[PDB]
Amino acid sequence: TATGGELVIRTLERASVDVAFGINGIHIDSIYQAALDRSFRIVDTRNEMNAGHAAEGYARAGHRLGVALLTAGGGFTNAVTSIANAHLDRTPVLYIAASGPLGVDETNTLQAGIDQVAIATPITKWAHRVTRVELLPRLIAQAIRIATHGPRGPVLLDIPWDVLTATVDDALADGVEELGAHALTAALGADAVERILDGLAGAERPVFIAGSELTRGDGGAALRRLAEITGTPLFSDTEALGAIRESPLSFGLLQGLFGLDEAERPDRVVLFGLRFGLATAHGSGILIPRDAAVVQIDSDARELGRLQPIELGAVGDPAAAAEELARAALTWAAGWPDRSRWQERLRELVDGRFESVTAQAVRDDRIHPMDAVTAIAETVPAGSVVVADGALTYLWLSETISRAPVADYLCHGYLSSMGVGVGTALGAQAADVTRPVVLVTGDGAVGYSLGEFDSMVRAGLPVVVVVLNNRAWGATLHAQELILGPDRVVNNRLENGSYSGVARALGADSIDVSDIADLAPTLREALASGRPTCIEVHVSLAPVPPELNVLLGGKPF
Amino acid sequence: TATGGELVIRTLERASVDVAFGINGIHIDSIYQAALDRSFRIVDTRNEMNAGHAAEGYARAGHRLGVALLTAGGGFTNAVTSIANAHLDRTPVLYIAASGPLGVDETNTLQAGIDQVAIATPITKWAHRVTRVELLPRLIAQAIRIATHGPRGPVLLDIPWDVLTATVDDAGVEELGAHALTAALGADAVERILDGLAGAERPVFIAGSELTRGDGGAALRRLAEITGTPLFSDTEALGAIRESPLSFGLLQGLFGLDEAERPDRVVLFGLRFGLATAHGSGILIPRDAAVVQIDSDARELGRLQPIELGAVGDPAAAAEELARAALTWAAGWPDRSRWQERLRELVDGRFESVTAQAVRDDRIHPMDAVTAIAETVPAGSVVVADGALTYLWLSETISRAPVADYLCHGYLSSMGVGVGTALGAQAADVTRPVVLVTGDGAVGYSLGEFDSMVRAGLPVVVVVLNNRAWGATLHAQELILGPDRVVNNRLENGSYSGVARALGADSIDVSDIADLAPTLREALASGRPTCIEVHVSLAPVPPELNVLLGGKPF
Amino acid sequence: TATGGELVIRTLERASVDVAFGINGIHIDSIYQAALDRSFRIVDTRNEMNAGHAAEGYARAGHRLGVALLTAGGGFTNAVTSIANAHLDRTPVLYIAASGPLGVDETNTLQAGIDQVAIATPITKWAHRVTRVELLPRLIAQAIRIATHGPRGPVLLDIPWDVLTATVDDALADGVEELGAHALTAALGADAVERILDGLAGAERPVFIAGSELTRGDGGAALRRLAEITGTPLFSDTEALGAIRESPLSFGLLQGLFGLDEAERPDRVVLFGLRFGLATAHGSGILIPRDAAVVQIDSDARELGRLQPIELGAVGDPAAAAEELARAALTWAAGWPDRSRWQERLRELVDGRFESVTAQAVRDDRIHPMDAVTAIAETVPAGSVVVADGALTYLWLSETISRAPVADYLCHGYLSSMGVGVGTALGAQAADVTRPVVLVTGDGAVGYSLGEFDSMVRAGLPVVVVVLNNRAWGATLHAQELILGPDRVVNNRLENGSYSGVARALGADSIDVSDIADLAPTLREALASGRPTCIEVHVSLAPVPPELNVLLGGKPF
Ligand SMILES: Cc1ncc(C[n+]2csc(CCOP(=O)(O)OP(=O)(O)O)c2C)c(N)n1
Ligand SMILES: Cc1ncc(C[n+]2csc(CCOP(=O)(O)OP(=O)(O)O)c2C)c(N)n1
Ligand SMILES: Cc1ncc(C[n+]2csc(CCOP(=O)(O)OP(=O)(O)O)c2C)c(N)n1
Ligand SMILES: [Mg+2]
Ligand SMILES: [Mg+2]
Ligand SMILES: [Mg+2]
Repeated sequence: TATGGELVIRTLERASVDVAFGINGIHIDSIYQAALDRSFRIVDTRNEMNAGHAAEGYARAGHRLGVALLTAGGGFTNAVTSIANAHLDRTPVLYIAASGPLGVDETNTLQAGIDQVAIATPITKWAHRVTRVELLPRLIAQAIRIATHGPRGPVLLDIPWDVLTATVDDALADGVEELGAHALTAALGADAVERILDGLAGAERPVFIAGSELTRGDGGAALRRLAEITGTPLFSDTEALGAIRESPLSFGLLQGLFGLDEAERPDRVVLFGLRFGLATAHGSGILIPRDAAVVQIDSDARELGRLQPIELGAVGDPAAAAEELARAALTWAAGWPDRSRWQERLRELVDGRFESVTAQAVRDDRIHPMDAVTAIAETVPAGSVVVADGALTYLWLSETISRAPVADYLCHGYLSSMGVGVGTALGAQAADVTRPVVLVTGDGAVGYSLGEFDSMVRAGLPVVVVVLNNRAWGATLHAQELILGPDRVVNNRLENGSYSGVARALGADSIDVSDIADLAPTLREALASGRPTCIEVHVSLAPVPPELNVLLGGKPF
Repeated sequence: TATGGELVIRTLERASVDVAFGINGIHIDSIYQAALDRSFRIVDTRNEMNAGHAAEGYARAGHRLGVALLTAGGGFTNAVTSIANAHLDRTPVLYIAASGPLGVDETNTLQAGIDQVAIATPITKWAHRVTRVELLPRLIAQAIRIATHGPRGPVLLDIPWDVLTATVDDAGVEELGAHALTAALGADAVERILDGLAGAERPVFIAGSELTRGDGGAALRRLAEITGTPLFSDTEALGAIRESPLSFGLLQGLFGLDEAERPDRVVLFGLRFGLATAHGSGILIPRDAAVVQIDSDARELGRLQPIELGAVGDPAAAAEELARAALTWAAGWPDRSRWQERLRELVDGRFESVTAQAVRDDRIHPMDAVTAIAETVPAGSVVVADGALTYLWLSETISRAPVADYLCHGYLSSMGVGVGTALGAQAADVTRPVVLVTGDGAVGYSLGEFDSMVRAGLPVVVVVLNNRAWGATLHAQELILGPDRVVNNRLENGSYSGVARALGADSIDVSDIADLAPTLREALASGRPTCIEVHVSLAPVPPELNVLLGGKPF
Repeated sequence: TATGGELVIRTLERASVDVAFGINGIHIDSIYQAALDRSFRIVDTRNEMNAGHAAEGYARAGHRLGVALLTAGGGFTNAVTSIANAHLDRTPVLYIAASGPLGVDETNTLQAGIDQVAIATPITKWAHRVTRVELLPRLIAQAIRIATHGPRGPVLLDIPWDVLTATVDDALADGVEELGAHALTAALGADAVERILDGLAGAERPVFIAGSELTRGDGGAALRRLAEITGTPLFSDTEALGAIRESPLSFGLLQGLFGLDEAERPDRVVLFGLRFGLATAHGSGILIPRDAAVVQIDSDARELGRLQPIELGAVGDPAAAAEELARAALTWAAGWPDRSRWQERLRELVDGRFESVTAQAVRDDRIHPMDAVTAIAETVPAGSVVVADGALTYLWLSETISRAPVADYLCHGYLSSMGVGVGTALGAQAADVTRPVVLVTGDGAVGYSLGEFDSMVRAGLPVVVVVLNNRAWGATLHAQELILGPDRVVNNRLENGSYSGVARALGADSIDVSDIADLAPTLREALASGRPTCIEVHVSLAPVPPELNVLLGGKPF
């Protein structure tokens, strides 16, 4: 005999997921009971929203599938933001949601009567209800197959309460369904590889830019090797920063491409799983020039040439493309030109921007955000996972995070939902309890999930939560003040409360840092503690980060 | 010329809503700028989830329309729980959600690419996106008309960013819900219902949420007093019936009558067969009884039990028509005092028996805490209930409290809705007292709203009964599966009083039942947001927890 | 200045679509007005249902994108069956549907108040509403990109009337958006190709089976070559029959694999864009053995191992795989084993089945269906397009269609929606007016769209509609009689009406065939006429096609 919950855990075991995140409820308890016997670990949270965000962070940091367990009704609805965030971010998460019993369907009963699949459908690759317990292993396998393959994304499986508690015979409990984990991925053809490498060799000022989809299929090694073989500068968005960071050819976030002169602009750009959008300054061309020869490799043809003309488009796996290109570039008969002058100009461009912003900083009595984020970047150990939340907070960190020796940098996606950081950091920590996890967040955002400090305490997850407190919803205040004037700032000031105070009351290490000098030592000690820590950093609200201009009007200086 | 933000505030003003709840964002700012110029009040929160819940409580306590302002993307999605809660609870809330700019539609831009209307459609009476700025007054009025008329429910209007910032010429007035006539009982129907009532041996009235919407209870109390019929209700309807001497409190009190004493006629005023009625089991409303059901949705008539007569009309208007005719009823009304005395003996006997059977340990008994709270709340105050075991225990004492409105869990039963609900309920009337009775697990959802209350001057008294666990879920595991099977339900960490203090609120801990009532009294007199952490015992099983699990409450 | 209708016609021109199908209305009329000026051809039909099916058939026979134009309200809703059909069949059709004006939204006006995007969403790859006329070129290009790349499928674009009638600058018309026509497709990697060929050479009894996604790409030449190099028997489902037919290694429909002995069953199977489903007898193994080594190439990982365990899975374009595999197979160092004995046994099985089923025919007064479809198969010209409708009709045609020299055989997909044939052939005919198009349909199915005889006459589309008239809803009648008994036959008999009479009244050539000897001569003359023709063949109801037993559960024999 096997219950439906047993069937769920067994399939999750076969998929090699060690942790799931949820809040217990009677509808979903059969999964928890199975996890107790099979000694599968479920980390409970204080909001189901952060249970989903934890699965996201677990997936993003672990380079694995993430699983969230949601009970019926409000258990599901509280997770919708995480589903939406994973949807836009191309993140592989499986959401398991209990539902009302089918046998008493339409009885106005507890936590029932909500079409959870319909709510989830617009923001999932697949949302389906499992109506029979025997279907459970096969349908979860299909869900995982969909979620884990490009473009990655969330899947919702709704399992009614009486389907979860129903039983099947041990024979069906043991048959093996296809998880696609060893399925061969869309690679670049021989003819395509020669065309791409040919144009690259012919370029005067070529650049590679990587995106999330390159990371989700361990394309980092291949892309770095290809960049190093060809000597092409490597850029990326936040989701791929860890994939490119190790390469000497790495130049960090692609926002650094701004500022080149008219002749200096890149003539050829090869995109590895990056979409035209917020990260590229849309099709404006300030980062990726419209007159440049753009080579786009993405798993969804809807992205090819979306906002900008592209010279060549490939509908394939960006990770496999890098490997195929790296292999052929090694034995490339013509050899590769010396791009040292091009590389040096970009290094002067990127390093100049860091230097100029630091020089231009105007200091008041409170800590300058540029000084704070420089402190954090210079202190985080090699191989660290850094999570970024808050708006002005993450915009400032974007100037220094490229210098940090990070395994993964988890920042805001297209949804740009403030508050996702704490839950995300929690799940990233559950990926490796040994590895350091630092969350840099704003004072407004951290308020979304204050109770999650208790979850980290009870689960033993030593995230260091660095709160840059400007005493406001910062960027929203800036938008009002800069665009409409200082008379128009309204409903954005947060001049109350101690976040270190809240975290301490919830059992975590808590410290305040009003002095820039005390930041780096305090962070160093926080990492050594092996304890959940909140560092409240009192910073100035006034400084406008360079990237803040881009989003309102570009032209950042 | 007026911006779309101005048009929203203009219609909200004509709709007679003075407070809105949201978190500001760049997409929705046109509304905030209009509110600043118009001196319209927007209360900011720490989570858009509680911005939505504030609108529900503002609506539920205020007997008015509630309005939530949600910015694009995560702003909207964070409120989905509130929409779903209002959906099942039949609560009139207008959710206004910004969206991406239409001019840069499908550009992978900020907070965009989400079909907010499709996401909201299954849990709203109406979900629609406004594509042109000129349509705003007419479409908002349509939304309000839908939201405010029976059965009440949430409506979502999605307004793209470039629609909000667009302008129109100043040149009319659109029809909102108010002054519409509602479905009353016909003259023939009134006589048939009243005729059967006079003939009844043991008649009972039960009121539901839809009676409260529309000020039904004044009429319902009179009719119960005129006919001498015992008056019952669910939690949303408790305040409507509470004042009547014919009131017997929450309808769970009907359990326990013997087979002959069992009620013979039941008239439902806007209450649905469901969790509140123990579905069609008959333990509260007997299946053998002649049931007369008055609801606005024919899908509700006889859903789980046979009904003798069903009317699709407005329950508030039904009470008025019936009360008028009962006053001049030629035959007169029989003396039900023996039946009422039996019911009073039943209800009060239960309160006393539960108090007697209490097993006390070193920590505060949950029955003692809610008895203290009920006897301490001022008259006409709003009491909000969250947590599972917490609200289930409160169900035994809340009827005796002199409460204006009792805001408890609906069918969604989503733990965490309490704080936002209480915050918005307080914004309805800042002077009148609001007490939230919540569990330790539930209050963790919205801990940061203590900061919102401080900045907004909303003096909610948050009473946290702390059992150091997600209580009812632990009980379900322990009672059904055994004590070895309890897993993922224990919360033996943290000080919620400590958390509130760090956010600027009044904070106190209560370890002895003797100090509870005095402490609550100061908190109410303080005029400050207050958190009272009451350390209570986890073990005692509230009687209603068995009904949720399996019939038989004792 | 350009109207929105001009923009839509201009993009369709760039996508190289010469024909679109619709029914005129005031809402969508600007597209018709722009097409009149630009000499873009719109074929009107008698039902929007067949306007959609015409776009499907045009796309399937034409190996191109199909476009259907629907006016607001009922115009859109009448096409829903066609959208669902393309959805399950993986057919690339772009549906452009007008809607009510945004300026009079929610005014209870004509043909308005219907959420056409919401209705289409469950049955489309993308369903979207165009709110501003400026977005028109970019959104259509995105729509086309989604529709044309694997897995192909339908896309719905909703354009409000007042957006269509709105105007934009000429410069906006000049800019070119990406139609993905030269985007490169997911190919097999060098490592991947080596693994597959290695297993193929080692196989004792390998088979290739092709599916719809091989034909949407140009994989037939590469697949036939690969089959010829390696000597591997080639099979397919109906949508790929035309892709394999030319090869001497082709053995026709994959249903012909049934009946081999346990030792004889294939040990290795390579699937090229075919899904486990109705075409494969699900995961039953009667066609594709469950213990066989299966290599599956599909565009969606949700299909990999859906109903059967697979040895190897590739998420790529099946057409590109055939090309990569064919190139390496040619120069395969080991060479290829002599599969002569395996080929002879398969030919013995396939040809033996044809002779046996014909031999087993018991004839009554009316024409036997096996003789009728044998005549049709033996008479249709080379390079002909055959469309199949009706139930028992298409099941019988399955026994002979493999022998017909057809360029494309358009038969029922998973939807199995009776009535699609007439519209499909109409659009299939519009692809190439010179090429012959023969539709073999049942009496019930042809009743769905009798008025399209008027469309074929007026448009000059000379479809030959052969109606196999059993005077009943055949397969449903058989299901009642076979499972429940002859007394339980109810609501399935159609003993009335002359379909030849109807076609004649609508201006088509009409002939009745009561004697099998006249069938082939009549078809030859009808094909030579160059006029729309209806041939009503009075056929026997009694004979049960072998495949009907499989559709019901049991074996073919
Ligand atoms: C869920 C959600 N609500 C509202 C917004 C709008 N918004 C963008 S930035 C910002 C301010 C964030 O303040 P804080 O977390 O203190 O960070 P800071 O900008 O001050 O560094 C807000 C409210 C959003 N992005 N997401
Ligand atoms: C949103 C949501 N998540 C989870 C549940 C499942 N659930 C029912 S009761 C309960 C425990 C509530 O704990 P607390 O608020 O401390 O109240 P107590 O039962 O301890 O009195 C939980 C998690 C739910 N009903 N709603
Ligand atoms: C749209 C649709 N409606 C109904 C059916 C059910 N159905 C399956 S076969 C069949 C009979 C078809 O009769 P006819 O077209 O005369 O072909 P025959 O089986 O007689 O050869 C019917 C009604 C269907 N498959 N599709
Ligand atoms: Mg801040
Ligand atoms: Mg509790
Ligand atoms: Mg027939």
